[PDB]
This record gives sequence, structure tokens and C-alpha cells, in this order.
Amino acid sequence: GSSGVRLWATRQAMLGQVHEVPEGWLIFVAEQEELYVRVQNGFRKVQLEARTPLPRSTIEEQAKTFLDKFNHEAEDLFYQSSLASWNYNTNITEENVQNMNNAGDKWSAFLKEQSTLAQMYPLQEIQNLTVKLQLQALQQNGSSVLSEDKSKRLNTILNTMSTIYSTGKVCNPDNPQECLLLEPGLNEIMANSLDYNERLWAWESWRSEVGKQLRPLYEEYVVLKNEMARANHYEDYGDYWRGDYEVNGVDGYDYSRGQLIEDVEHTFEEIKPLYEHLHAYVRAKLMNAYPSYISPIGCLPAHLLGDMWGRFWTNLYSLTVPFGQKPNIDVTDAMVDQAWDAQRIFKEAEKFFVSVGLPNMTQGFWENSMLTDPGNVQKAVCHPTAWDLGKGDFRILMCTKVTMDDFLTAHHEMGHIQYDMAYAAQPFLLRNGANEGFHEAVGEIMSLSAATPKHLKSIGLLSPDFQEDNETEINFLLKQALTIVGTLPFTYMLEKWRWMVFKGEIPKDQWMKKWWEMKREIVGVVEPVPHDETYCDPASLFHVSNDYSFIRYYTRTLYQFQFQEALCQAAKHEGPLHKCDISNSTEAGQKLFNMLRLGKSEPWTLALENVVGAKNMNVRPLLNYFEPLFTWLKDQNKNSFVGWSTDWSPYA
Amino acid sequence: GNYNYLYRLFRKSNLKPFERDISTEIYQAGSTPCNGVEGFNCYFPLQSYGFQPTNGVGYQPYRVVVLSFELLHAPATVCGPKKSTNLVKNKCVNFNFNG
Repeated sequence: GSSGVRLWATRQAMLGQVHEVPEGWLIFVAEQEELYVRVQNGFRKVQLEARTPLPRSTIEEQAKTFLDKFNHEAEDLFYQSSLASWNYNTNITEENVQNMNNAGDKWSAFLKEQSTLAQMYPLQEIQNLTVKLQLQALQQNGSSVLSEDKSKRLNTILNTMSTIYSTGKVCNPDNPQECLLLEPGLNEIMANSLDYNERLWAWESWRSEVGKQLRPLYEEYVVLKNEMARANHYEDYGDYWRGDYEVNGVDGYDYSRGQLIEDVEHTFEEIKPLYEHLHAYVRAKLMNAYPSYISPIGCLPAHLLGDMWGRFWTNLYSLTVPFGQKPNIDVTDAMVDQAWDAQRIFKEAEKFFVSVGLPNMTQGFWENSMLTDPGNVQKAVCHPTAWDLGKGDFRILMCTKVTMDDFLTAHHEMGHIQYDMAYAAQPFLLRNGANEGFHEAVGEIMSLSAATPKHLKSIGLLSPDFQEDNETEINFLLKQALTIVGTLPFTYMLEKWRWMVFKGEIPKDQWMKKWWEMKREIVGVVEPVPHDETYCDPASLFHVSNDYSFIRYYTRTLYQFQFQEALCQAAKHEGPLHKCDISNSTEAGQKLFNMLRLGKSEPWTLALENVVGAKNMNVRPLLNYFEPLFTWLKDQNKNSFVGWSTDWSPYA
Repeated sequence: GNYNYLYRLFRKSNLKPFERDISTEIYQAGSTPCNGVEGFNCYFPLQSYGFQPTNGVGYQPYRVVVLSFELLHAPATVCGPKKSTNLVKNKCVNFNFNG
């Protein structure tokens, strides 16, 4: 049968009424706070533990209520800052500048108030993974952990380094009044002009007037960040940046900050045979252009890698082309013939996104964002940016033209937007990518998919009569290797160098003695002229001098290769990975959106495991993508020396 | 942004059917009384909703009307009468003229 639970006022009433209480009927005493079970000819007291007072809101619940209230206020405040940011970037005016000051101060003050209001909430007793992740992402004091003077000094130094890099100007000895900046002056000169002396001077002059100036600033920046990290229970500032990839609280998915370093080391070792052959071929081709400036046995000059830091070897493609008479993959004729426009490019990207199974895109983007150049009466930023303004607002700000590149950037910005629309369901704190290499990877794979000849043929960009030969595939593989695989050692060595310089393993009087020697050995990049310790060459880059973790580029490339291979596997495509296309593949879009919606609500390991199939960052897709390149690279370097000599330098 | 429209973000408890809550008593998540002002763990029951054309479809403004067709002891009125049934003359028919 079935029985209920009885309750009376006094124990005397319980005794007088327990006679008619059937067996199995629980008796609860409000006066005595006791529990009894009606047994045969009696009632047995049920043991009860210590009194537990009613919590109006547990400490976990108090954090939940605070986080919800903060997120609700953050959505409006961030949207106001985002729209003010949009207005400034559409038109740069004095009124536009001042509302950055107001929005920035208001957002920072609100963030500081909530972070202080969140710091008392303990993360140990909260078992809610989403709530704990929100609190730790909100409790990051950062520079505020130190004193006011120390925090202000660090911010002022950081602004100084950014200002020096941005306004770094070099004047030629022939005309001291004539001076040029790094961009677009030094970058274009060292990417197109083939003069060794001009490139060498610009490389040396910039690293002199920037390195010498930044050397005390970067050194004080390093120590201030290191001491801030110590105050934040971090071994160094590199450990602070690796904390984004750090995962805790999830069984089977925990990731430590040291695991990221060892995976980067392991992946670089895997790419080392492929990069060595790529470097050897690029080295060999430079003798074909300049036989009396570089030696095949030695390394390659930093300024002769197509840029100053050796970031991109794409500028060396004209100097390293295997078959210059073979035309590259370019469909610019289709643009002019059919009068293609930027709005049409985005419309085709949306249509392609519909084809791959992903849903449509909001019309508020079209009515609030510009694609072409917005006339000339106003100044607008033409840099490719995708905007997540919050509360459903998604925009893109760039002077998009009608070039294959722009068609890829449009796809890239759509890929950024798709991520922004995807984790939008997650709370404001969790309404972002799991790490800094996910949002860029989605845009990159979208650009890679949009650049495939099959996708162009499907939408008519590529002529149906176009043929696919070995030379075109080899040149495309080399071009991708220079652009992406070429920058992998650059990201690998720069982030590594920043790691032990923050760890304090590099003595001050030997800084450049390590970087320039390590550059020659691990990567085989050699400085054209010697630099003493007064130089600050590693900090001459934008990201390092602007408080940016450079491990994003290596992680995003590792993710983008894994995503592309996983999409190809889900799209049952037949053919080489470089020719693989995800067009008309609903499996690819659905699989991609499975991790896209997660954002940072789940650990990045779970997001990665969702598509490729594992939490590791193995470069197997990279080897498979460039296996025909690797065999061709081995064929080209079958007689050419492979590797690099640490001893050799251009000045020696 | 449109900020003249508010939504009840916080309330003491659940709402009963067909109930309009206009009270603006300060929500007290914590134990410290608000006493008419916002302090520690004290938030306004109504949050200022911002309406923008730039917002997404799920967040776009949507004018929504709910209708409750309640039948009671009074005669039922709100409907569209069939009427139609175009009148036919010189033919034996089963007419019905408003009863």
C-alpha cells in the first residue's frame, strides 16, 4: 500500500493519536524536530543530522545572482562602448575620440567594480563549472593586483612602447630630412624592392632607433609584468597568458599551462623536417637571384625573408617561384567581366554558408555595416574587422574591394561573425571563444575553403575550362607554406623567446646574444648585421610591444589545420587536402557549429575534441596538407643542402 | 537605443496567470535591506531594455498581443458570425433569421 507523513503540535497529541496511525505512516514532530516511522506496535525514531538553516541564497547562488546581474548590465554597457567604437571607426572626429574615453573609462570602472564584487566569492565551494568559469574570467584583476603607482607605471610604459613602435621613423643618411615609417614605408620596401643595401639599412635603422629606445622600456615592462604575475600567483607573465588555455574542474579535459608549451615544442619538431626543406628551397632560390650575398650552407638573413622579422615569406614567392611562367590561381577576370562587388561577395559568402548547412545571417549587418569605401568625406578604417557588439548586434568594418583576398577576408569575417552568433546563447562572460586561437581559425578555414578552385567553379568564379596541373598545385602549396607554414617557426620562436625572458632565464647582458644565436640554430634565421645588448630586436614587433600573447598564431594555425581536415573528413571529399572543398556539405557546417555554439562555456579541449576528434594539437593535417609539397620539397632539396649553419652570418 | 521600455528582471516570486506586476520594490538578493536605495545585493526589479534595429532577430523588438477567450455565464459574443448563406427565393428552404 501507500502511506503519507503525519504532523501534529505536541508529543502528547502524538501519543494520543498514534493508536490509529497505520504502519508505514511517518510521524514528524514540529516541536521536537524529530522523525518517527510507524512500526508494528511502536514508532522508531528516524535519526536526523544537525539542523541546517534555510539559505535564502547559497554562496554558489549568490555568485549566480551577481553574475546574472553583472551580465545584464554588461550587455548594455558593452553595446554602448561597441557602438561608440563603430562610430569612431566609421568616422574619426574629435567627438568620436572623446566618447572612447567615456566608454573606456565607464567599461573599465564597471569591470573593476564587478571584479572586486566577485573576488570575495570563493571558487572552491562552487561546483557549477559554468559559474566557476564565469567568476574566474571576471575576477582577473590583471594590472590592478599591484599598487596604484606600479599599475600606472606599467600602463604608461605599455603606451610608450606602442607609441614608439607606431611612430618609429627612420631617416636615410643621404637625406636626413627624408624619413619613413615601418608601415607602409619599410614593409613595402622590404617586400618588393630587391636591393640588399636598402633592405639591410632599413632593417638595421629601425631596430636601432626602436630597439635602443625600447630596450629600457621593454626591460621595465618585462619586470613589471613578471612582478604582477607573481602577485597573481603566476610564475611569469607568459604563464599569465597561458592561463587562457588553462582548463580546470572538468575530468578528462583538464589542461595545464605547461601542456601548451610541450605541445608547441612537439608540433614544431614534427613540422621541422617540412620547414627545413621549405627553408632549404627558399634558401636555394635566393642564390638563384642573389648568388653572391647568401651561402646555401648558412642561414637566411632576417631582412631577406620578405620582411624584417621573417614573419611572412609570401613576399619571397617571386624570388622563390618554381615556375614563373605558370599563372597563379587568380580569378580577377571574373570580377571585372561580371561586375562583382563587395556586397555581392558577402552575399555569395552567405549563400555558401547556407549551402554548407549553416543558417542565414541577420539583415541588421547589411543595414548597419559598410563593405565598400564609404566615400571620402570621412575617414574609415579599412582593416578587416568583424564586430560582436552584443545583444544580437553583429557588424564588419573594412573597406572591402572585389579581390580574391577580399573574398577570403569576407569569408574570414563571416567566420568570425558565425562564432559571434554561435556563442551568443552563452552568458556574457562565456560569450567568447574558448581561447584566442579559435575565432581566427574559423575565419581562416572559411578563407581556405573559399579559396579552393572547386568552390570558385561551383559559384562561377573559376572558369569551367580551367585545368588543374601539377605546377599550379605545387606553386599553391609553396605559397601556402610561405604564408602559413613559414610563419609557424616565427610564432614558435618569438613566443618561446618571450616565455623564458619573462621566466628570467635570459640575463640582461646577453639578451640579444641568445635570441640572435637561437634564431640561427632552431629556425636558421640570421641577423644581417650584429646587434649588441642595447638593441631590443624581439620587442620590435607589434604584438610583443602592445601586450599581446603571440602564441595565438601558432594555436590558431594548429586549430585551423585540424578544423579543415575534420571538415574534409565529414564532407567525404575525394582528392588532395589543398584541393578539398566543403561546398554543399551539411555535415561540415553542422559539425563546425557544434563547437561554435559552445564558445568558452566548455573547455577548449572539449571544443577541439568536437570536430577533429581529440584535445591534442597534432599537425597531422599540416603534413597531409603539404605531403605533395614535402615530396616535392625533398625532390628540390635532394641535392641542395638541408638545414642551416648557426655559425654563418651575412656580416661574417 | 530605445530605453523607455522596461522588463521585470527581478521579482519576489512567480507570477499568477493574467497578472500585471507594476510594483517597483527594490529586489533584495542579499540580507541587507535596500531601504529604497540600491546598495550591496540590491538591484532594481525592472531592467532598462534597449531596443535597437542593429540587434539580432532573437533580440529584435516584437509587438506581441496575447488574447484570452474566456467563456462565462454571459452569452458568447466575440466571434465572426457565419452569415453568408446568400438568401435564395422561390425555393423551399430551411431558413434561420437571427433565431
